[PDB]
Amino acid sequence: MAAVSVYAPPVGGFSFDNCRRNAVLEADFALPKVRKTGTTIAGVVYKDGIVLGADTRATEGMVVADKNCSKIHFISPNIYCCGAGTAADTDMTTQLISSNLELHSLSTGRLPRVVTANRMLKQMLFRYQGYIGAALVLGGVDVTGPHLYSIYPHGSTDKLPYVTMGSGSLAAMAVFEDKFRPDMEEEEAKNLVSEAIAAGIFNDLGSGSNIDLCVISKNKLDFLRPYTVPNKKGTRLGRYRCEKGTTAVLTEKITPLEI
Amino acid sequence: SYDRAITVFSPDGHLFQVEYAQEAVKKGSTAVGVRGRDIVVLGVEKKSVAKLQDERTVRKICALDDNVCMAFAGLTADARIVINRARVECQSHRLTVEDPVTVEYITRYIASLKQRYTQSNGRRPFGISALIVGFDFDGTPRLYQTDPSGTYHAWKANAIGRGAKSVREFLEKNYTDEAIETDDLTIKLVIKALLEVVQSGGKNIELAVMRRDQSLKILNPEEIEKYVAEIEKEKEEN
Amino acid sequence: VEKRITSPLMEPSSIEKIVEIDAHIGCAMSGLIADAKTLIDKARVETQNHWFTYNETMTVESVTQAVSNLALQFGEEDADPGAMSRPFGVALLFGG
Amino acid sequence: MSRGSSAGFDRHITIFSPEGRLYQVEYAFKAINQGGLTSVAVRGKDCAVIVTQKKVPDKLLDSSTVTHLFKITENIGCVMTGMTADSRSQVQRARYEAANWKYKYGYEIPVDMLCKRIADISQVYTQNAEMRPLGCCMILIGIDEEQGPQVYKCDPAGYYCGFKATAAGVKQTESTSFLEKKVKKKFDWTFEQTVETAITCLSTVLSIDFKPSEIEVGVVTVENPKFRILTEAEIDAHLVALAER
Amino acid sequence: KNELLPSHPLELSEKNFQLNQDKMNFSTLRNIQGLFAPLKLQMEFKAVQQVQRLPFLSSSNLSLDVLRGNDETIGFEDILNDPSQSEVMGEPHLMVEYKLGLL
Amino acid sequence: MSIMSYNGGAVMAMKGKNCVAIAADRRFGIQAQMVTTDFQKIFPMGDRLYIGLAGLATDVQTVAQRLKFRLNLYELKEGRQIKPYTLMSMVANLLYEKRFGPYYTEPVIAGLDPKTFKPFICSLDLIGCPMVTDDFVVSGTCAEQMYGMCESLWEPNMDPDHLFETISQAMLNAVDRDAVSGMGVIVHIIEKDKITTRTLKARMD
Amino acid sequence: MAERGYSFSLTTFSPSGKLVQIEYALAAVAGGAPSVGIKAANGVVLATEKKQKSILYDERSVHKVEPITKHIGLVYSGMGPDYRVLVHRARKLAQQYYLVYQEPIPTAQLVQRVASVMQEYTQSGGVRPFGVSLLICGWNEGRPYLFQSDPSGAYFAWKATAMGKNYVNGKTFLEKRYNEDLELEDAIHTAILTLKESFEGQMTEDNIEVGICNEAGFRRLTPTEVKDYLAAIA
Amino acid sequence: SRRYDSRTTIFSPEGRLYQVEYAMEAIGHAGTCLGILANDGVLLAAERRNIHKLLDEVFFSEKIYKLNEDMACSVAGITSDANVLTNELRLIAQRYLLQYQEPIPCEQLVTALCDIKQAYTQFGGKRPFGVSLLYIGWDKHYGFQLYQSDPSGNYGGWKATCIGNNSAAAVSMLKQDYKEGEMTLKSALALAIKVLNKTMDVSKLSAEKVEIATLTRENGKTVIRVLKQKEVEQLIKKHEEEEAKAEREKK
Amino acid sequence: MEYLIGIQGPDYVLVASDRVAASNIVQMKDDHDKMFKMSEKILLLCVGEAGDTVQFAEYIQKNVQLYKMRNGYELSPTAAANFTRRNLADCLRSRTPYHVNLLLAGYDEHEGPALYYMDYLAALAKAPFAAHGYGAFLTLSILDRYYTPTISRERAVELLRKCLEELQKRFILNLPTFSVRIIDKNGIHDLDNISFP
Amino acid sequence: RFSPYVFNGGTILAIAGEDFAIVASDTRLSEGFSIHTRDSPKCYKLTDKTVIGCSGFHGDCLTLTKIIEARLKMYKHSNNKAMTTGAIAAMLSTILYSRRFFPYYVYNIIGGLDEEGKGAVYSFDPVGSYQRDSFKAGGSASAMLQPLLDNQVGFKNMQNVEHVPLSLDRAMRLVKDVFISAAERDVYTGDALRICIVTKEGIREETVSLRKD
Repeated sequence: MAAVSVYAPPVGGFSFDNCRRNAVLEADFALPKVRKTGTTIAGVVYKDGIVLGADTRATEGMVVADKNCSKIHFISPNIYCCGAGTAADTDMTTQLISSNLELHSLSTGRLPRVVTANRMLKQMLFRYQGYIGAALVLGGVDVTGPHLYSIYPHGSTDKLPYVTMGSGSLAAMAVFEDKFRPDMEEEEAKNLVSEAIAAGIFNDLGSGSNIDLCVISKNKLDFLRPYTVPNKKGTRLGRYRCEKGTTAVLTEKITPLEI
Repeated sequence: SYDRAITVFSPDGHLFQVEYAQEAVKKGSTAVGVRGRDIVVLGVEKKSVAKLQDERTVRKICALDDNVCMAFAGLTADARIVINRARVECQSHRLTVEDPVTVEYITRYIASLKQRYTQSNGRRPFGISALIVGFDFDGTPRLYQTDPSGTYHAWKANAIGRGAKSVREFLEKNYTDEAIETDDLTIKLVIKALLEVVQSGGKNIELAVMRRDQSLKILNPEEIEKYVAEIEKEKEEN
Repeated sequence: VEKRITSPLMEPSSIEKIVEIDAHIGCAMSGLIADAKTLIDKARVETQNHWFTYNETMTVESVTQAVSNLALQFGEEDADPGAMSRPFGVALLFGG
Repeated sequence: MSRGSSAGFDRHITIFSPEGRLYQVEYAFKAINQGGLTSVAVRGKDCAVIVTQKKVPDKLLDSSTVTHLFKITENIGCVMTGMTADSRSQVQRARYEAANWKYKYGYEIPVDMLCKRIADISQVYTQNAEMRPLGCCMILIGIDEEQGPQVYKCDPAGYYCGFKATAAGVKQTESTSFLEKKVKKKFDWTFEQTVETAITCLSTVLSIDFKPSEIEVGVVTVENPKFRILTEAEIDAHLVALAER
Repeated sequence: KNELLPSHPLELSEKNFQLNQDKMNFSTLRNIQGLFAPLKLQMEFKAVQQVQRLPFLSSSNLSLDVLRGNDETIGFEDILNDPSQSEVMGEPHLMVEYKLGLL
Repeated sequence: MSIMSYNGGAVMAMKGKNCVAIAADRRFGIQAQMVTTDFQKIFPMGDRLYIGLAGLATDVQTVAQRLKFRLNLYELKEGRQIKPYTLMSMVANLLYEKRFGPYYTEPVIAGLDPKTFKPFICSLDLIGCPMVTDDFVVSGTCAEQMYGMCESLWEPNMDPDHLFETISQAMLNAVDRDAVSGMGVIVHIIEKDKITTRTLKARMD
Repeated sequence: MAERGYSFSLTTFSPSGKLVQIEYALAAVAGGAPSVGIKAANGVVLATEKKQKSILYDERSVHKVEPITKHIGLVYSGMGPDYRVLVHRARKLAQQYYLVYQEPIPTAQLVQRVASVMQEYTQSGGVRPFGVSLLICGWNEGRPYLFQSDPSGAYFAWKATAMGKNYVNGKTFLEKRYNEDLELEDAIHTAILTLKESFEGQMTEDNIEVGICNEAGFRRLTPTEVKDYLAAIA
Repeated sequence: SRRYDSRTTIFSPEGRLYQVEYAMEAIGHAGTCLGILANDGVLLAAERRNIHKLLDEVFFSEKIYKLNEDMACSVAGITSDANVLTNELRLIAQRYLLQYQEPIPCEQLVTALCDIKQAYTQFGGKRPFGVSLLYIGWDKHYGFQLYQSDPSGNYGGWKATCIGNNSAAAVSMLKQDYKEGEMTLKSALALAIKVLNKTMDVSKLSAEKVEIATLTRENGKTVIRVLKQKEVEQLIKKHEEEEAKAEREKK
Repeated sequence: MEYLIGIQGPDYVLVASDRVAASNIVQMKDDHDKMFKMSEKILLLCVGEAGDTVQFAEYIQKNVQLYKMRNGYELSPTAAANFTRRNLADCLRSRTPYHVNLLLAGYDEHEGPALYYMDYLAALAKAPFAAHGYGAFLTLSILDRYYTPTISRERAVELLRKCLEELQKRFILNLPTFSVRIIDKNGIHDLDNISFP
Repeated sequence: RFSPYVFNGGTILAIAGEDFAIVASDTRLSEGFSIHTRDSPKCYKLTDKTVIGCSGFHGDCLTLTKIIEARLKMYKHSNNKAMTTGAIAAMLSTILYSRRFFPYYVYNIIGGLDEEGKGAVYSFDPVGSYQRDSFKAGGSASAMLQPLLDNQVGFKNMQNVEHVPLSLDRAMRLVKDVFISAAERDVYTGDALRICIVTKEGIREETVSLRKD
């Protein structure tokens, strides 16, 4: 147990009693970075439902950390979200809202509504005053029809036929403005989203790798993780296959493990 | 009724629940402690020599600090709680004041804790009587006795628990300055008192010895039996 | 006051019933000893606080008034901390 | 409880009976009966209707203020039977819960969820010792987007079931039997048909022919989802139609 | 002490998040409903919290959650750090006395 | 200077054929001054499961101890060995519990599935961002060098001994180009039959 | 030995050492609607009877068999509102476990947490024990699970059991009928027969509620499927 | 008495807490739980109690509970109170490990749980924990130990003790057939089997009515394993053979 | 500013520290002992920021003494080091950081001698020898040069003397007197103070 | 930004005597480069044997005076007697140190008769430290006023001089002269001079006009 003089019961919730260390360390000299994902996420509203798109590159600083990252997060069987900004923040936000929506659906016994998820997300983000960096594109097809939202970290949302988020969002949105039609077909919407994601990939340093797609409609949910693979590694010319004995060791400890 | 609530005063003016805690103390095994010149010794009569039991885990004499000891008679769990609190307070005092804890200070703290638990009717009083004995900063021997009510008194020699009255009469009859002068005399006095408490004696004797500038040490059954043999030989000589 | 010495072994000096509140104030107790101890501690703390705040000795009447204000909080303190659930069982004679 | 838990099995809400029954909940039901009125709610395929007898005791009493038909939100209305003050408190709590649901979830609360929340609060009441169950009964009506008309009655014990034809009050058993007989004979259940069924059920169980001022009728239809209180003239017209046929 | 000064501007807000939410709900009820609703909810919360495990044991607070409307809502508060897995537990009697207001 | 560079550190994990490997440096030092050449950055979180933490040494130790606390409680409650994915989730939750002031460490988890014996490697961010890649995961003050070596050397389906050779070469060449990392490298090769722990010879400069 | 004062209080132990209020809660459970749970090799079935007082009851309004998560369901005998509150708590606990560990909560752990809640409610003085026992079903690690959480908080893992009215007779019937390697779609018939033993009248699709759990997950049988099973077994 | 036994905090005129005594009676109502200390190791042999045919045993320990790597415990009393107490035991042990990075000594954990129970018995409005626990563990200070806890909050180190049903007879039998110092793990198992066979008068043990867990030290690591049903059957068969041989010799 | 030093031998741990307590440019105290007696076998060499040193050292000392009183046996040196690291880290993360540099030395009847290094960030590290303060820079090189795992007690004292002479030769601050103590299986023995008049 | 303190000027001065305690101050309330009002005495009488002068931030001065009056009433209610000058000084020191980290921007000088009938002057700093002196000047022109008080009342730097006891008329003339000089050289002083003479008979208030800006 603890050692002497513990009076208050444990306090559940976030633990912020750690920033004095940060201040002291910064004063001593000059903070490490976290994966910002360098994202390009886009979505459109076509005739039958919603098509979401994302890239699969996660960047820590200016070095590619993950070459295959799933940025289209599951919120409900009919609702999906795309994350941009701080990776962990978007992941935790989407997971928490997904669990809350699952509880809501279990209590109600009916499919959740996109407006409910949007309201929860924006309310929580506003509560945290934008300290949680969650650039989100929320899309789904509830009983009221397809809906697409763009939720900013500070807690502002907007319902639009097509939205883009992330550092490469401008290229994708330019592609949309150039080649957007009201009431598109499924194939046309998929092609438009793929072109937007590809433009963001090839024009933004932070974006790259593969293309993710998620087709949401009142009939089916089509999650396409390896939808396209524009960029790939080149063939290795020389072989640097290290042979046994190349590396010199000092100590040997073989520990058998029982099966 | 008047005897059920701790806070309720009886028409005569008694807090009968405190007296019932005192009765619970009386139900406990006898604990005897005397004071001598640069020698303080404690003794507790074991209720029964239960076989297949580790004697270390059921000891009645403990050391609150390197210069203070304590023996109890009553509910064992309450005694353990009070002992832990007293040790914590002793260390806190040694921290804040930097000086070794006086027997008066820790006795006052224990009495205050017991009285505070007697305050409210939600909390029941600690059903233990403690014999806090030790040396002060200057090395003056000190013996004290607390009660569940929260009243502490200094004693030259005291006995608590079952058969406390008879042992107290024994000590009063057989307390002399010569006995206090010799440490072996005080030890023999405690052995005789406890043997009066329990006829069997022998293995049932749980005696602890503390001397000037020396930490608490518990005499092994060998030494206790040696002292019992000395007492028996002295009695036979008469 | 009279010391009730149950047995000769008990130290007569240990049975303290007249104490020193301040250099110019004394108190004699009669009743429950521990309640007396609490009231005496309150009186001493009040006198020292008065000396600290006003750089003067506290009047005997003022000390008695403060101790009385402490000695009436049975079901009327209206304070979360554990107060005097039962009335104090000691009567004091603040002679100073 | 601050005062203290009662001794007898039926003297406290928390402690159980040897069978395991909670007598305080049953006494709350007896209080609902003590309310003195009877409320009948009928569910159709086009609208939901709630009918309760309005008894203005004294002429000095303002009949406008005497009403047991309260609206929780713009689309959900309720009729309360039992203690007046307890019914008002439950109405206020339901209004607050519906408003909070609308604020937090972005869409109007369903009737079933409203009664589920109310029944959860009622269960909390029946579990702890400090509080007591409310001596009143809540019957909620409203048109769901997909399920159509919905009627839910919402009791002190914490039972939130939904019904095709709800009854509550002194004559609950007889009204329930009459409504079961009517339901067994499946009619078209049109709006006026449901209103006639409710009014005639109440008249049959009370053995009295109501005038326009002796009852208050609240309706909610698929075409008009807003909770509407029938004007006394409309109630009189319905009564005249009943009398003619 | 310097501990009174928050280390993070958001720390003070989220540390009392439940208290602030209850205060806001009371303020809204009292603005709209009246004095009866906040007082009623305060008594209800006091009654439910009065009955629970002792401080050194983690309580469920099921009735409190139902009354506060959090019985079907999960936030970072519930998941990130578990009050059950305290990792720091004081003396039982000390914690009880602290809650009682004695210390 | 960066907080990670205050104590240095470099941890690498690689995947082979039915086997996984994890390696780390053994240097502990305040800024530029070295203190010990035996600091442990890899901690066992199960029989076929290890976690390697790189970054501030005190934060590394605190995270390892708290993770062991949670792991022991979890295994006692469930009565089964934890899965690598479950360990990753636990680490992510632990790190996100201190989101606004973070634990200055980027753990990497390498181990085999207790039931399927399937290799599993992952890396965590400052605030607990899961990242599972089949090739390799690196973390430390020499992330760029480790990335380059791993990309140039890693091959699919590596033989355990040659997987050890590859990871050892990558770690040695990465730390030899980093000032605040090195002074020996420890390599753990985890296989279903056994686990081999090896200490390499490296420049003590 | 009247022991009336001991029976009134919950925290007060009887001289013999029995918690009488817990026994009264168990009696309340025994007075509830019968519910039968059978753990077959292929899966586990939770069948109960929903005694509808009148035909004017909306079957879709309430459900005695409720899902906790995608793979865990439960049924109850006793007090309805207590069952609903416990269902909400179980769902919240399962979602908390999923968020923390990113893994579906094992059935055993959920049962332990629910039992801890029941113990917390039956320990402190001021409230009453939940007069309801939950028959919790699940499927973890390719294995069916069946648990019964009593009001006191003691949970037992059963292969087949019945609660509510005539639960002793139901348990005897299950002992006579239950088989070690019994599969699903036959344990359903066994549960239907047990309900028949415990049912007074004719059992229709709306008079009973059946929920099954298998590798796919927990699923409450639709009234049509219940009607086909009833026709098949009679 | 019908008085002084309501609030769990009323001292009787003789100074008795009747509620604690009633909790001990509840313990006596529980199943037989036995623990024997031997130089080679310490073991716990407990009656499974529930033997219903339809009952399933999905856990490896029906009533044995492993607290940490170096400790284990057994329960005889209220099941849910026992579950919460075991959870608290594990929490305290892991807290000690976190703070000191060393396994908690057995006495420390027993003292912590007994302090919790005594606190529950001290403050009114809380029902005392009606659970008695037997602890087996190994530490670096006193080696193998066996401890027994009570609802009151009092523990004690024993070499062979029993709690639950027929506790007095089991204790007497242990006193009769315990050799302090010369007791080995195999002889300890034989003695436990004899004590269980005599105490449980329903019938001869079938290895499903009892559950035996042995704690030993192998290669410097504490090994806590539950004896398999076949091993318990073999031990019961050996005990029956010994009894039959003794009866035949008696003539 | 304040110098600590510790050398661990096969069956002993030799530790020493300067006796200078200076405020501004004046040495207020020239016989300031920086060694805190954790127990009969453990010492805590603590230097750092004015009040943090004494407060933290005494807090940990009272905690160790409380453990001894409650349990009857002393904490192992490893356990004491881990407890100190835990408390230091908890305080550092909180709103009242303790800027104290620690050097824990102790002997265990089972594990043997043990020297533990700890910085103000609470990063524990067991080392055969270690030092704190600005003199550590000048002295760690000598320790590396002349340290042997099987170093005798007298040779350890000689190496300590070499380190102190280097401090006098090169270190700007004057540290005439150093308090030297050793921890054996028989307990903590105070050796003659090394002085440089 | 927001500055909780502003300097409103004002000069206070107290002179102690055998049977008198003069407490004098100016009536110039000036913030910035403007004059708020020409009638605002800085000396407030607490009891019949104590007068306190407050200079500096006007809001803090008003709040402190009100708090002192409330505490005097509380003391009278509790101890059933009027607080003595030394007791008032100690209480004021405690009050000032209570708000140590948000210090009162008030220069406090307490002047009045003690229990022996002798003039007692207590000088205070914003933090709270105080001591008993025979004469003191506070406020904006304290530095200007103090040297002449030392020269005349203290007879400092005066070789071969007669240490005549300070009479009342001489004290009044000295006060008038020093305040005239302050008005001449200090822009924060002028308008009028409120003189409160605390004697065993009571408190006498005298107003002397000073030259306006």
